[PDB]
Amino acid sequence: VPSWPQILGRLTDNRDLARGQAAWAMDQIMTGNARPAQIAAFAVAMTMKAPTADEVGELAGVMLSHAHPLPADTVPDDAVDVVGTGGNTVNLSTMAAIVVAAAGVPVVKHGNRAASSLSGGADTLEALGVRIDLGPDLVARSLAEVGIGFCFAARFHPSYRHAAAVRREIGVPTVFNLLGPLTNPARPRAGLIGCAFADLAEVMAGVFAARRSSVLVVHGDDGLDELTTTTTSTIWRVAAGSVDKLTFDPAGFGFARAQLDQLAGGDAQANAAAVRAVLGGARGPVRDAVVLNAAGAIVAHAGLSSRAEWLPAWEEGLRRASAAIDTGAAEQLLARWVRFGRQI
Amino acid sequence: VPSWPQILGRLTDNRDLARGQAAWAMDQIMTGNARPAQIAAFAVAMTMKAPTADEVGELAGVMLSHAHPLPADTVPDDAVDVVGTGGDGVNTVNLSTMAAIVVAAAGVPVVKHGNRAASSLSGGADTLEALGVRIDLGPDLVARSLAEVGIGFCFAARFHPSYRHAAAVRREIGVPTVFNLLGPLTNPARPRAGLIGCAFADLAEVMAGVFAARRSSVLVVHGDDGLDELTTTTTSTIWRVAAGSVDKLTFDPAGFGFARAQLDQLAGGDAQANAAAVRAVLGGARGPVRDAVVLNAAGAIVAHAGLSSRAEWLPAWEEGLRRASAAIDTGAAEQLLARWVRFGRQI
Ligand SMILES: O=P(O)(O)OC[C@H]1O[C@H](OP(=O)(O)OP(=O)(O)O)[C@H](O)[C@@H]1O
Ligand SMILES: O=P(O)(O)OC[C@H]1O[C@H](OP(=O)(O)OP(=O)(O)O)[C@H](O)[C@@H]1O
Ligand SMILES: [Mg+2]
Ligand SMILES: [Mg+2]
Repeated sequence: VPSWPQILGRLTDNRDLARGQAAWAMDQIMTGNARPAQIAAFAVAMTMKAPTADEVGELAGVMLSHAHPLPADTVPDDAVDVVGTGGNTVNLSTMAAIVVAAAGVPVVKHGNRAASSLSGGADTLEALGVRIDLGPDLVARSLAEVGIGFCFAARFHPSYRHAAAVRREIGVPTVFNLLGPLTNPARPRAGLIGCAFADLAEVMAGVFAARRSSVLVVHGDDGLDELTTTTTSTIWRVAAGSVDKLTFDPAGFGFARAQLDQLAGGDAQANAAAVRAVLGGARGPVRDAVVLNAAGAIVAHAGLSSRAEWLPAWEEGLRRASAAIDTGAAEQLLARWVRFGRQI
Repeated sequence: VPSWPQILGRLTDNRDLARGQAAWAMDQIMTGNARPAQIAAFAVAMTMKAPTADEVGELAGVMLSHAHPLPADTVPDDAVDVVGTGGDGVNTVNLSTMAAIVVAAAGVPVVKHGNRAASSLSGGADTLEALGVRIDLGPDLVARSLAEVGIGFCFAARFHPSYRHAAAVRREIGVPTVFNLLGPLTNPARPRAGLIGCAFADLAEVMAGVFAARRSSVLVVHGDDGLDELTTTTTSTIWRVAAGSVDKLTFDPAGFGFARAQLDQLAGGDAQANAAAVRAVLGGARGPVRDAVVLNAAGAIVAHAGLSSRAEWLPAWEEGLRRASAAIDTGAAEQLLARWVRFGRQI
């Protein structure tokens, strides 16, 4: 017997929800039955009552149960995501994704256009000439032909639009900011997942563990929702349904310390210029961070196998990410991705 | 540069607002400039952070600054309110309403404030209508009622038309929020004294702080059974507000010879049932309902007495109980309700 008064009442009492309550709430939102006030109340209360992995998993599962799927047998078993919660990072994630795909690891990303001038995943890709708004059959064909696909959230999650509007109206991060990485409709089993919210990274890791994903959930100790080069990073390594928390230092692999002012994401047009520069062989702090993050995604991919060893997996990941840039394979993959969109 | 992201961000970080921020928010809400999502976010966030008296006082201040006032010099300086937050989840008779009539009949001017029920079968305003009292009079006529009858009723929707945006969000989300505190703090006649019920034990102290800041003489009451009234089934917690300060007491009616009642004996019904119960009490029916009415009327009289620095607690209660009982026993309360009904029918 579920209801808003009951569910919101329980959250304002600072109590974890009973099993299925988060799911009921998200289903109401997804079926268009929740008024904007109810959506907003739920998002704030869930946020101020620290969400648990069970609750966030319930929200993401309901969202996925409403999403358009990709066609049967079109997503490889070892596809990876590279994505962060933001709250930015999109330049790094996007470049790293292209590098990973160029290395031979299939990548399927998922995202929105940004509400600000600060680019979303989608905005930077469009600036580079990639057609981001394609239907399931064409994303599958992209993945097969180019090695990478992008699922536009507005297209694959049409029932989420009311929630999206509420989030923009309240304008501050909530539990819904966690769901991007957890609601990729291609359902990749691996990924490098950035989380800006240090206290919630462990929660996201828990959700991925329940799904038997091989993921590195990463939080830069300088706040970045990516593996940073300015200092150490905290990694929640997810494999075989378990989570190990680690401190990671890229200097151990010979990466120079950089400054934060050098790495943050900006608008889509500037992100686009930075992509072209890095993929064209420009050296410096941005390249290093892209390489490190690409390697991280390759390591997560390697973890799909029970016989993967941490330090050797990192060394291979770094070699592969560097080579994908240095040979021009990453630059050529982007060009082939642009051409894909222009040829139907 | 105040904004919703700023204010909501601060509340969701579990931080108290800066001075002026709650006021800014409430003012956006009252002028129709707040989206429903923003209203609901604000109400919920503030509730979970734990509102301060400064914050709640700002909200109520903004409401009062937008309300229709009564004409100048028409509200006596010692007028009292008898009103509560509601939301106690018990279907009780309209104890504040019955106590208000008794208090007015004892000679203390009363200006009540209210709406038609949120989640009981019958609110104070619904029960008054069923008795034949006109609830929806304007400022001039409320002031005239106060002068001619000794009591007036300010219909919350009539006096706070701009609250409609907040009210609708409250109804949509259902859960109690800080907004549930505002009714008793926003009587448009601005009485300086009152017996104020609070269903939410954790927020009563906050309400008491708001009244202390305005230099009101108020008893903020929470029955330890959960009632937003002085109860007869058990003890009540009272936050006594006098001289700009608050002190917390526990009140036991056994100390004044009241027998313990059971909660189901104070149960009410629809507006006709509760109207019938008002008629029975004013007519001299003895029993648990009368006891609770007499106790609550006495509490409002004690609050009124506290407008003087000289008032002492136990003498005040004894006087209040004598006055409340006499007002019923002499027929003064029954006659005042009749005179109130007649006043309204004569336009
Ligand atoms: O606010 P939203 O539209 O929901 O998007 C949140 C994040 O998702 C995208 O990141 P990306 O996928 O590039 O990962 P990254 O942030 O780790 O670069 C976008 O650039 C934001 O950083
Ligand atoms: O939920 P709302 O519509 O905001 O109203 C809250 C309370 O206001 C009235 O109480 P009051 O103490 O004035 O009257 P009663 O005790 O006589 O019922 C009403 O009867 C509710 O109890
Ligand atoms: Mg009451
Ligand atoms: Mg009550």
